[PDB]
Amino acid sequence: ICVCVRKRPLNKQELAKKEIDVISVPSKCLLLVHEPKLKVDLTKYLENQAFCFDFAFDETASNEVVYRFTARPLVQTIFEGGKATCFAYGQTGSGKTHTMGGDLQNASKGIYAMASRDVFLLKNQPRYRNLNLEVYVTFFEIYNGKVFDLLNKKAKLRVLEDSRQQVQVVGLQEYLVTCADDVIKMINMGSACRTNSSRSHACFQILLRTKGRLHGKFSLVDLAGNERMEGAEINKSLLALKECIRALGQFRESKLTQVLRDSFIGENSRTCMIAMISPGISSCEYTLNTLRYADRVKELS
Amino acid sequence: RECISIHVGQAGVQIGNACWELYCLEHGIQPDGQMDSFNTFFSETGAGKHVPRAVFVDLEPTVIDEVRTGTYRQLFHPEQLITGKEDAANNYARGHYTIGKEIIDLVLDRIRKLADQCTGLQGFSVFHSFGGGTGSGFTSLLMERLSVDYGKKSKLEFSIYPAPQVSTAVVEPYNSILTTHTTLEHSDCAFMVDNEAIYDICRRNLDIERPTYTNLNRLIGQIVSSITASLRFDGALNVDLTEFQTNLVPYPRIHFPLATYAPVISAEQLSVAEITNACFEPANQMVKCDPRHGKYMACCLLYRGDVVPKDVNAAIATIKTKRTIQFVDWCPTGFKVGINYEPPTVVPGGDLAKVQRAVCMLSNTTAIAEAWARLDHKFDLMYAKRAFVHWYVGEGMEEGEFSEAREDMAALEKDYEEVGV
Amino acid sequence: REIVHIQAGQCGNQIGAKFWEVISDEHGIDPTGSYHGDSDLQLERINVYYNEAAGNKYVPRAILVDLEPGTMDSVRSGPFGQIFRPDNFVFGQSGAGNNWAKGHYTEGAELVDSVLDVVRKESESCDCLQGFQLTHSLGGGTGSGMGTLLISKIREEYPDRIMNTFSVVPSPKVSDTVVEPYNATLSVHQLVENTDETYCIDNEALYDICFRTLKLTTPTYGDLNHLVSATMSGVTTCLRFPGQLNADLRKLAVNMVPFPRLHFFMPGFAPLTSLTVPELTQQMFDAKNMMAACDPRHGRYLTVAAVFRGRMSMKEVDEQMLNVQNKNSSYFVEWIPNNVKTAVCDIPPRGLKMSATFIGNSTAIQELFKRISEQFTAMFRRKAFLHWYTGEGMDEMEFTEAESNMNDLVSEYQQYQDA
Ligand SMILES: Nc1nc2c(ncn2[C@@H]2O[C@H](COP(=O)(O)OP(=O)(O)OP(=O)(O)O)[C@@H](O)[C@H]2O)c(=O)[nH]1
Ligand SMILES: Nc1ncnc2c1ncn2[C@@H]1O[C@H](COP(=O)(O)OP(=O)(O)NP(=O)(O)O)[C@@H](O)[C@H]1O
Ligand SMILES: COc1cc2c(c(OC)c1OC)-c1ccc(OC)c(=O)cc1[C@@H](NC(=O)CS)CC2
Ligand SMILES: Nc1nc2c(ncn2[C@@H]2O[C@H](COP(=O)(O)OP(=O)(O)O)[C@@H](O)[C@H]2O)c(=O)[nH]1
Ligand SMILES: [Mg+2]
Ligand SMILES: [Mg+2]
Repeated sequence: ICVCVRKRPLNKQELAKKEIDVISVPSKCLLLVHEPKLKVDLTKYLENQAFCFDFAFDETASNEVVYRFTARPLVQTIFEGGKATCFAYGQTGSGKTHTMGGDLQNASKGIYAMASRDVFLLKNQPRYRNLNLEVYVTFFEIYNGKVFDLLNKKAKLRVLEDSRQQVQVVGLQEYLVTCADDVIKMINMGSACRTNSSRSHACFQILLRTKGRLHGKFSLVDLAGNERMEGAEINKSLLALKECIRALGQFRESKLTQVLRDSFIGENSRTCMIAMISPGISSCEYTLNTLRYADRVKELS
Repeated sequence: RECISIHVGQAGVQIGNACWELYCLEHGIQPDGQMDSFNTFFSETGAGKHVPRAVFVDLEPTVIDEVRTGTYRQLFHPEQLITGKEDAANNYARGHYTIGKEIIDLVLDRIRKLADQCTGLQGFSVFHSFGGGTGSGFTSLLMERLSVDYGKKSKLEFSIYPAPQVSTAVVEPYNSILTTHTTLEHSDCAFMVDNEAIYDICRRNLDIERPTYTNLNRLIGQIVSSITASLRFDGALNVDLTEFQTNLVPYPRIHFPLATYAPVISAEQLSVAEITNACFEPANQMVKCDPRHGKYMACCLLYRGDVVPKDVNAAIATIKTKRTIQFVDWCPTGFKVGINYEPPTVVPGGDLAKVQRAVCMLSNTTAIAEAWARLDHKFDLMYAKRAFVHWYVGEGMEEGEFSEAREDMAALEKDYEEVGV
Repeated sequence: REIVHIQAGQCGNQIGAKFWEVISDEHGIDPTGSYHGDSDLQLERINVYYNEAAGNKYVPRAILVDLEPGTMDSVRSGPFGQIFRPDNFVFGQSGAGNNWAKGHYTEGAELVDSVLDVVRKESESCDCLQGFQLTHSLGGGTGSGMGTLLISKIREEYPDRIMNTFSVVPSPKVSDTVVEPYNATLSVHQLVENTDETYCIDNEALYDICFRTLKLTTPTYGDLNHLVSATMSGVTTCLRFPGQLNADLRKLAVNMVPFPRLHFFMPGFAPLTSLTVPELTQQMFDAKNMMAACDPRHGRYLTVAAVFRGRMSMKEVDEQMLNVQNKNSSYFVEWIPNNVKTAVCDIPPRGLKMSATFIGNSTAIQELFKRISEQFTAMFRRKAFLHWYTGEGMDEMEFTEAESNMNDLVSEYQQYQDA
């Protein structure tokens, strides 16, 4: 388990509204929140809080830099026959989709793409050549306990779970890719018909297969905002996610954790959590909420 | 000039039901109808009747229905009694959003129907429960909107802080924290009443093994009477709201003054010096805690009955000689003393007797924050596991609003402690 | 504010029939006629359980469902047979089942609409509908399979209001079918998803109470129903009677169920068979007196709700009620504050001068789910009698999908014996 935080810069709208930037990342593992506060007598002061992560990225960090220290180290895990998961977590507008899917739009500039790029590079390496693996991709979203295939026109799928308890998503479409350009075509397609704005869970998968068997799988997840009572399903999934990840380094189930169940139960499984933060003073309470959730996640490492 | 009373939800309703009855007895208004000064609270309607300037709202009939039943039935207008069929369910999220929305427009409009026959209104006195369905939810929403329709006009809340024994609900602490957050930037001054403190006073004093609501309310009635009184009689103590609060709250952070009632003694004369002496006694407070610990940043003495200042003075002198004065650094030594010659009338079949003279003492101490802690702990500890949160997310609330609210209570508890020397 | 009562499948029908005639005499109601009894209270909230028709008459807001006539005509020519509204009965005629599938798909679906369309009449007649409560068995099928269906179809037409059930979970002793575990598991899954509160009346527990502590040799379905029937009156008292609480039944839910997964209550009664107070509590908190085969010891209580009955001083009750969660203060989860609430009402039940009943959301209930999942995976292992369902249209993996959901429920309850 690896936990990171990424601060996005203030955008045009926020700068125009003269939003104050209350986030500092003085080192590669330290993030500071300059929380505005008032004493009882109305005196203004700062309660500067400190959080430490495996990696803390500032507003000047590009997606490639973020990718290098988060999902990149997990690709090898699937070639070694494991199951990896990378989650983008945070408030609405914090940068989750921008990081995983591309800037906004541009698939190539996102983690899904970059990860794919390294998967093709590794499979062609001598240590793996003799694996004779085939690369497959899937893209689906979870909305109100329902699974929808984004590569099969939002087709609603069924999720079943025997007694042995493994889960299976009936009908999910797996597409064969042999080139990064292939993957970029499936990402554009999927993102084009996704339910920008959260409301769902996005999950783009990269599977490795050899002979009827699954060699390894990497599930990249673009979570829904963490901050119409569907927020109950979102909060239950996030609560469920936390306990599943913590159970990895040692419920009250939800769809998300049910579908990704097999990626937390194995002994050869790794995960990375990236906490996105919007730097504005107006989002300070949302930030603290994101950071404290993150603390408890890494708390199991 | 004028003055609207609003009672929302069971506790709110029943409390007011009992202090609108002490009001009548004080001003001698035979339930039926008739008998300025008395005008601060009543509107001389028809060529007989006297009727209150109040509005009662609950999200189920039940409570209000008993009002349109027992005598006093005639006392109000049918309109000032709003009722709502579907219950609040016991969760702010319902009262503030789901079930409230539906009745807010009808209440909001009627209270404005009341304020319309008031040449220069003053503000609203609002009575509601802390935890409790619509007491927390609807109240919060009312206040938000009252602030929109009535800019200046002050808002004085009379809140009921919940206590384990006079039965609460498991989720109570959530509700309390929740309302007190939204509601805080919109009230001017609020009077908290600990149900444990009143249950307590009814035991040590009235000597009731099983204190009823109807038993508690009667006592609360009295505390409230003594609080308003000043601005009902009229030329006496705390005249025209404003100068009431300008006296207790030094900081915008809505400060909740601590109330202490004088001599409570069962039916079936106490010295002026003695009742004052009983005012600086923890066992007689309105919110269980103790100021021999914290500090005072504004003291108030509100007497009623036969009293000359000559004594009130010598009682204060000796009340400081062998006592825990403990006044705070940057603030005089208050003691805005107010005497209201009009004697303390009590309910006829009541449990308390007529008394020659009674005191009130409203103090804004830092030790009142000891109650903001007792609540946070309960909340914090349940929230540690999303204990019941899902019922709120269910009506359409954000898990964030739970953080964002406790987040303020963390802050308030800081401010309170920060005022110390 | 007002509740309708669905009652389906041989067990359910019999169980509820005793419930009805038991509360009816509590309120003082004749086989048809109205009031008769020097009491006055009764009538306040008689509203809640009785839609009242022509002239005096009281007629309960009850819907009767089954997939074979017999059981229904057992009621009609029985206790308070004349009391229920005639076209409120919904006959089945065709094969019963005693196989879930039949009741939740084939012979079930067949009826559903004709019942749903009668609950729809009762509901829309209600001045302000509170929710539904249904009685049925989890084993067998004409109510464990149609029932779980009926409810799957009530939510959808009524997401709004809440779903309440009294479900008899079956055992290896005192059972008519080898398949019960299949029928049971198949429903448990359904209940978890579409109900707000479910009371577990374990028949294993039930039998134990009659013979293990009541000298009653051959336990009829009779003196056994007498237990459930008395328990059910105890559990509803506060919503049908005074002016202490009022009981939104939603308030009851919001307050008893901390976690979404509808948590199942194990009930318990005070005196029994067909009382000092300290003597009454000591008993109402005893395993030997729970309505479900469990033992709160092997597990903590999430929240507890107790309701006394009869002329007695609360001064003593509040005192004893504190004295239980003290001599046993380790068994009450400490992460939920005042998690044990007690209500007292002063109108004595049948016989009994004093009485108490108990509702408990306890992680020990885990024990019960585990033991039915024990005979399930113990049969579905080498696919047992399974071909009886395969045949009615079901899929093989709809069994694993149920089993899997169910074990989680165990793996969750066992997760909350935390700190
Ligand atoms: N002092 C006092 N407290 C009361 C009274 N009635 C209820 N309470 C308290 O109020 C809190 C519960 O508030 P409720 O009035 O029942 O809640 P509500 O939503 O406003 O009313 P309902 O719609 O009936 O649920 C608890 O703290 C109770 O102890 C009363 O008459 N006097
Ligand atoms: N590091 C970054 N640099 C520049 N722009 C960014 C960055 N991160 C996010 N943005 C922009 O800010 C917005 C937030 O994007 P995304 O669309 O990334 O949010 P979420 O996905 O954070 N939001 P939501 O779907 O509401 O939960 C978009 O308009 C992005 O283009
Ligand atoms: C069906 O009628 C019932 C309805 C309710 C309650 C209950 O249990 C005592 C019932 O009896 C079974 C109830 C329950 C639970 C609580 O927490 C465990 C609570 O605090 C409170 C309660 C009951 N309310 C009170 O005790 C208010 S002072 C109201 C909801
Ligand atoms: N206590 C109670 N349980 C019963 C009764 N009848 C049956 N049961 C239990 O419930 C299970 C199924 O009940 P049954 O009515 O035959 O199923 P149906 O076809 O759905 O009506 C059986 O396995 C028994 O354990 C009853 O009369 N009272
Ligand atoms: Mg997004
Ligand atoms: Mg309420």
